[PDB]
Amino acid sequence: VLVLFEQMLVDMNLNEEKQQPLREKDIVIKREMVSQYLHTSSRSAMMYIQELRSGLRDMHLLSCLESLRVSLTSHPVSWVQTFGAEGLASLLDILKRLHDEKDSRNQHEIIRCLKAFMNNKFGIKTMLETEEGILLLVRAMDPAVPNMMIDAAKLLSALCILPQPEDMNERVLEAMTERAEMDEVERFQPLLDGLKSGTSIALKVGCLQLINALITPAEELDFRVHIRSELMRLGLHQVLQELREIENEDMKVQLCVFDEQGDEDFFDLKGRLDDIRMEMDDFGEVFQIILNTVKDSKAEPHFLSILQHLLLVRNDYEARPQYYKLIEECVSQIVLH
Amino acid sequence: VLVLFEQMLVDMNLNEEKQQPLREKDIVIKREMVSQYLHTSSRSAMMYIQELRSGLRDMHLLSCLESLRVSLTSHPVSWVQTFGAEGLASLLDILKRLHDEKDSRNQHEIIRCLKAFMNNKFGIKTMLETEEGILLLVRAMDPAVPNMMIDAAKLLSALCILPQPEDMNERVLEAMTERAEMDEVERFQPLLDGLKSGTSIALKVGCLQLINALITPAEELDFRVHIRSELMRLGLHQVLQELREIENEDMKVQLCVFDEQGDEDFFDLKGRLDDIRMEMDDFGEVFQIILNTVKDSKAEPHFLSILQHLLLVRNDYEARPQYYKLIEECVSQIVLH
Amino acid sequence: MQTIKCVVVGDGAVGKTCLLISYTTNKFPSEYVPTVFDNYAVTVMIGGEPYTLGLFDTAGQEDYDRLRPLSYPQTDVFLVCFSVVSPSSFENVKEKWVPEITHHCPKTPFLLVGTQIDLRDDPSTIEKLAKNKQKPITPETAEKLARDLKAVKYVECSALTQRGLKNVFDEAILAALE
Amino acid sequence: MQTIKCVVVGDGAVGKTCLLISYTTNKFPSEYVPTVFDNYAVTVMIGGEPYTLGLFDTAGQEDYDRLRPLSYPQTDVFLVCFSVVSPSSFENVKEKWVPEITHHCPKTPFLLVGTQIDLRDDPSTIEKLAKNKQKPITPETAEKLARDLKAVKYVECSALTQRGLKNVFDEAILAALE
Ligand SMILES: Nc1nc2c(ncn2[C@@H]2O[C@H](COP(=O)(O)OP(=O)(O)NP(=O)(O)O)[C@@H](O)[C@H]2O)c(=O)[nH]1
Ligand SMILES: Nc1nc2c(ncn2[C@@H]2O[C@H](COP(=O)(O)OP(=O)(O)NP(=O)(O)O)[C@@H](O)[C@H]2O)c(=O)[nH]1
Ligand SMILES: [Mg+2]
Ligand SMILES: [Mg+2]
Repeated sequence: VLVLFEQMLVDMNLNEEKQQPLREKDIVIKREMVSQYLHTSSRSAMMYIQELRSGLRDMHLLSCLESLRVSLTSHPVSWVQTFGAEGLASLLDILKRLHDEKDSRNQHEIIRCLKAFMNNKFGIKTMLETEEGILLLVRAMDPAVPNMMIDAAKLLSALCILPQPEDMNERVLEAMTERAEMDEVERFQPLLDGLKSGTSIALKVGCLQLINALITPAEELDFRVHIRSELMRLGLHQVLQELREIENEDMKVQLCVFDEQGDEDFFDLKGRLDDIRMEMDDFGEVFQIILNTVKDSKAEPHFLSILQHLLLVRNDYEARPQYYKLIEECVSQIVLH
Repeated sequence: VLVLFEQMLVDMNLNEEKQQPLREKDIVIKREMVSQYLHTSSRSAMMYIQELRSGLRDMHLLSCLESLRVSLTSHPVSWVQTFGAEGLASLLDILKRLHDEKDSRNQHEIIRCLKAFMNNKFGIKTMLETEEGILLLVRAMDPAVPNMMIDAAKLLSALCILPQPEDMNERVLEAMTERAEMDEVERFQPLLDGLKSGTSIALKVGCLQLINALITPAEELDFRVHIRSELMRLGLHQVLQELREIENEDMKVQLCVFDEQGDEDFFDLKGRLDDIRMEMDDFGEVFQIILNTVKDSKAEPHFLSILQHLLLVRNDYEARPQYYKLIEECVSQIVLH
Repeated sequence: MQTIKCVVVGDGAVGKTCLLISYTTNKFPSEYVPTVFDNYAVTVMIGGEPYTLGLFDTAGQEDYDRLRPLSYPQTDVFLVCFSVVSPSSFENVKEKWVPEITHHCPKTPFLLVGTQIDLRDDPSTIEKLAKNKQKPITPETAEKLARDLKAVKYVECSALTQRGLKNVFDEAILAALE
Repeated sequence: MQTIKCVVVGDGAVGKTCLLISYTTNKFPSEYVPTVFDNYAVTVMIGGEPYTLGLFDTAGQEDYDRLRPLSYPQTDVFLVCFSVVSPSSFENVKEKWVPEITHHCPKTPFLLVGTQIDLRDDPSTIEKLAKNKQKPITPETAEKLARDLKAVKYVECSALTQRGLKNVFDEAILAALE
């Protein structure tokens, strides 16, 4: 009698909170709802896959996509089920096609579809099972198309948060390396271009959110400092002064998460430096660590190059102590933010 | 007959070019000039020293200073002579008094006096012979008082250019260290605050001019890179992107001098790194240089600290090669701009 | 009971419920309670003849996106609402609302309804918008959007003062009767 | 020869020489040549009586700062010039020029003279200024500076059109005759 009501609620993608005022409506209203739920079960998912494979272009593609988005947003989760992997696949093929040919509205609309597709358990699962799903999301982070970036970013941020499949932040980062190494640009460059003054606050908030989401779930302090200093190198420190200014409640929460994490990481890494300074108090000690630990490693060529860079100043120079004191400050700010 | 004309021209502080149209005026005009030159030789310099020692304050000080400035600007260089060391001393004592008591107009006006005082040989000589002259000029570089800074900066810039006393750029820098170590701030901070967007273009132009003037006369490549990277550390690189934008003929000439010098210095220092990379191709070689050259030096504590900072990352970390590759890039940009 | 079925949609805090309460009860609820779905009913005399209007209030929240379409079957007229002091809601008339009702109910007419019209000249509201580089939607901007999205027409009201409120629903009946 | 001695000062390229050439010869020199010092002379009839005016042109350049004061002895009136389309020259009337003539000739009167007044409505000139966040000096701003610096009065002219040009010198005679 109320059994078909229980499934309706689940099929409308509502949590226990959002179900509550619906569970209180009297049997009379509940009975009319289930009927108009059974009636609403517009063209089918099959027709959309049909069209997505039918070579739509510009304006005609957009209409289709706008119409798919509504379906993915407004129909029961079960309709989304019918769309499923098959529909996601063809939806992702078009996204690729669009990248392979010099509308950003068509690109944006597929992401709007993706957003609706992923607001439910099934949607996220199916997206995670794709080979090219997360890369295509990363590639949609165009600072030239702010609204698409915000949408891509927000979805990407929700994936990093995911405990269920392990190391989702590493899966996102992986995808960001992949798009960087095809675009021939720095992997975190879009994130920083999004934070430039002139961009919208919503985009700024999105970028920091993703930055935070990449760093937060990381348990290893080396990982956190590693990506943070990769950020810092592309000038994050200075753009961060700018954002510390703008009076927005959403930006302040994201700066706050970032600063709290950078502080705790500073503390830990400073503790590591106090320890190294207690034990390895002279060159012999320090040289042994390099020979044991860095020499014959994959790290050898880079560490050697740092050493070499430190020796371009002449022995004669009357101010090398001072120079090296300045370099030390620079290296220090790089390693310890 | 024309003998008193020759001295008049010298007494009016005119170069050969600016004398030229005056030498062509017929004897009739020349004869009237020398007379009205002999007549113009207003209160004396002695009265000004009197007042400068008489404890003038606020508005009453300003009037006096405004009146001294006109004298120093409009009267023959010989009047400036009469003012001389004695007048400069009392003029510099007041500047100190003003620093020792929490008007920036009074400060600005003394610099305006100093500007007129120094547009002639005698003025520069006398200023150079002061113990506190150049420091007081450096201290007048307040980003809060843009016009005074421009005036101070420009005078300071002309001193660095001076070949006659050797190492004037080092004398200015010395003074900038002295004011930094009493103000408890970075020595180049005012120069950079002056380059912030929001400041006037004239101030921006002034700051780069001084920066250039400090670096240009330096013959030693280590000195040039030394102060340049001290600049870079305080964020010169990023503010330099900003100035590369603003369409001003005066800014473009100063950026141009800076860039041309930074390029030539890059070339040289890269040549030094290519050489180190040929000879010192492994750790043993490099360690010997450190033991011979850095160990037991004044440079030991700082170099050791850089080494230690490079060893905070764990041996275990699965991405240390990558991390060290990133640190290498950072160190590289610090050493080689 | 058969009625002229009129469904009301638009962003949250646009003023739909107030518009309905204010019109049908002549009272303005001070408290804000986000609506899931509610029914209202009114009788309007047109030339000495009773016309009966069934008013369906829907949720502005995205959380009930999948619930809303239950209000849509056999709709005779839609009111697509935006607040004239929220450019955000005005944009969603175009990106979200019109394409949503179009999808479920193609070729059933709709009115573009501007709400909270009393706050259009409120200096406190105007400055809040200006700090965000935004401004109120003028009637003439709204009329342009109406013609572009093929709405029947643009109407506007304040639920607080009731200015233009009766006209909204008189115009809704007319649109549904065509 | 005794005359009403009138000395003209102001920044370079403010239009002093042109103002003098234009007034005394009715011609406008097209070429610009920075002046060291030049003498001019005119006769003005006031109520059927000849009045003779000795006009001393001075250098606007800072390089002749120490030469200029040779023009100053026994001056009866100064004209302190600025271009209404150069806020820079307007400021130097206050920081440089008035304190300079005051110093050498205290209690000899002076007029504030606005020049190049034909370019005040030139759009090309206005936009060039606006790009620098600057604007022309309005007559009312100039009149305020005149009262503050204790000038006799503010007069303005274009040397190119000769608009207001005769008045400058009629007013200079009057100031010198008081
Ligand atoms: N000044 C003014 N405020 C109004 C007007 N109409 C509504 N409001 C204010 O807008 C707020 C939200 O109104 P409400 O009708 O509940 O919005 P809603 O569109 O139903 N929201 P939801 O879709 O989430 O239920 C209330 O706090 C109310 O005071 C109006 O005409 N003028
Ligand atoms: N449009 C316009 N241009 C003018 C006017 N008066 C002068 N100019 C222009 O301004 C320029 C400089 O004029 P000039 O009289 O030589 O200036 P100055 O003040 O004597 N300069 P200096 O002190 O260095 O001799 C000339 O190119 C001239 O064409 C005017 O009334 N209108
Ligand atoms: Mg409501
Ligand atoms: Mg001239």
